[PDB]
Amino acid sequence: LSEYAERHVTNPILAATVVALAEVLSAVVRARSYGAPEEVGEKAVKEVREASEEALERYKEGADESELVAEVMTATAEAVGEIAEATIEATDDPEKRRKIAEFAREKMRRIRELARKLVEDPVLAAAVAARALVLSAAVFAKAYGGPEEYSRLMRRWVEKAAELARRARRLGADESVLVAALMRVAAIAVTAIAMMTVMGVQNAPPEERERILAEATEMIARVLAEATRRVMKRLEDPEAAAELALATIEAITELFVDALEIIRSGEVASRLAKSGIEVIAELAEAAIEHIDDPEQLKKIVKKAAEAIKKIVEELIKKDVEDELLAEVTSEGNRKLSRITSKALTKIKDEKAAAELTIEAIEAITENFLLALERIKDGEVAAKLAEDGLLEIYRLAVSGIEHIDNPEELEKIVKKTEEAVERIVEALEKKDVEPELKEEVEELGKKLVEIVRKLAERK
Amino acid sequence: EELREIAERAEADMREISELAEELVEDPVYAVAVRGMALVGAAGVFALGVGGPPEVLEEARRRVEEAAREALRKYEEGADVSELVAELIRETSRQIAEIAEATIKATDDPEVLEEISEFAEERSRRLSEYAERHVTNPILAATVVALAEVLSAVVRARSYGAPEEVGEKAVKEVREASEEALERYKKGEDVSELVAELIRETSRQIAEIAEATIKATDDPEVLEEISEFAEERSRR
Repeated sequence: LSEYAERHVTNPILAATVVALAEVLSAVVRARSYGAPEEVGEKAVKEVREASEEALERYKEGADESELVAEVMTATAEAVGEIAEATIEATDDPEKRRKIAEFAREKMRRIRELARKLVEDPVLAAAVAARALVLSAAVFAKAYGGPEEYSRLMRRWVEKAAELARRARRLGADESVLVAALMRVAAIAVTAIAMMTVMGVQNAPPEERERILAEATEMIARVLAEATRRVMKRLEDPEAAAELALATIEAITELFVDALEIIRSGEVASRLAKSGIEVIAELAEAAIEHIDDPEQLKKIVKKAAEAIKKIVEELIKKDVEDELLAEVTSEGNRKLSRITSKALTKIKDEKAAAELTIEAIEAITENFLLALERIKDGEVAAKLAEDGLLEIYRLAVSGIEHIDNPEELEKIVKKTEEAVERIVEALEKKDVEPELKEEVEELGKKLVEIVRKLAERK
Repeated sequence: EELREIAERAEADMREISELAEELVEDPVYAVAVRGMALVGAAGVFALGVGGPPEVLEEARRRVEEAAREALRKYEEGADVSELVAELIRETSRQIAEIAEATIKATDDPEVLEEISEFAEERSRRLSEYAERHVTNPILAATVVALAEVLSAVVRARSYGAPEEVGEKAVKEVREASEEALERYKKGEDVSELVAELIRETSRQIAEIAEATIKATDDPEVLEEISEFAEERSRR
């Protein structure tokens, strides 16, 4: 029946709805195999039909039949996968599970093959193919009993990639870059899921198994990050460029937050944080390179600061070696310093300059407060403390040179001393060798002096 | 055993992804990069099933990604397509050969060795065909084919314990020959002479490697298999 429809129906939307109905009903028939709740099939059918009606209405409203086809096929694939997975849940028989999974793979193959002909838009077609392939791999993977959280996270990654792809298609970018992005991330995801399944079959320990997820999340994030700047470099609209920067930064931050929450090993988490900080910092710097109105630049700086703090805070929640934790949070802070300095160079009025300078000074100060709140040893805490005092100096003087006039300069003159005092006093409450503590407080008494002397030089 | 069943479908899925990108794409460099990353990313599953070193596999994947980044940066710079395509192919070649060389060490079983050899041979033949289809610069295509063939010969030689230096020397000579061919091309020499020199050096290299392997062997049927392989290589 679907063959006749696809061969002979003259309208793309009509054909898409026809094959969607056929596929959904045939998926229901397949689901009839083993007594899984009929309400699930009813819900899938109703969702497919309501979505089809909405798409038909939008087409009647003059909307693109290609977008409707992509949406309808996306929903169809989702429904088929959900039904097959629920069927997989209804039994404990291993052979039955792998048989059901093979049938589900066949269904995914059929839906993908059908999609490639109907979808006229290259980008949407690529996205639909990636979606279908990812869901196929995950639904199959469940058969052997691996934790579902990893599969859910991979689905989330694929979905985020698709969201970015549709956003950029709305932006009107060159299709080749987007197609490369979608297919590349899809390949990474598929191979990651397969490797995890292989480790599961081998009965590997979880301290080993987790490593693959960190390996995958890094490459997937960096792969999407690299695409962002390639696309952005060919845009021409400031609002659109800022939108792309903020959106991708938020998405990548959310994905890394989830991954850091999931993983459960020390060294793996340390390396993952170290990589993610750099990824987000690089993306932020890339976006900063392009011009903007002062508020638009200010928003970009604020978002980056929020992200890097949010990731660092996540790691604080986890048990990890003290020295490695210090290096991680100290290294992360330095990245905020750089982007703060790079952004400050583009401003041309005191109001934004003073606001950004204070904001970064406070933010960089805050992170150290949290790190010192959990440091395990005096020597580690001291070294991190010295670096913090030095860091805020670099931020202070680097701003001072660009500061315009004393009426503005008074704020940094006050705030820098405030920050130094807060850091030194907080460090004073912790247990440490007195000789090191005296040196740390001495450096604080020292650095504020030059800041004041440079400030005195109007 | 069934881990092989898992790896089979994983690899088939990866190949399907490669083909879909190849048809959907509209820019040669991006298509080459997509396929290059996909193939290597897939092979790791088969290597892992056999019990290969996981850290080496991860490093190889990282290396492939780095090569892709370098090629993308060059293409964005407007560099020549031919050089970039050759670079990507060569990087994938060394990466995959490294994975095979690691896998070869996993066990003494002849059965696993045969499986590894078959996998490597299939991948190598497909890669050679693809490279011949894509590369336009004559010298680049010829050198790509020669490198692939030589690597395949070394991989086969490993299965019988032949001296590794017998392979390494031919690899060094082949690298020198490819550099010389590129130099002659830059020097304005006739292309035909460069191609002839490349093929002749490759012929002597593979002949010497196989002859050393035959000398190192002591099994009749193993000698027969070596003879068959040499005949196939010469035909190609």
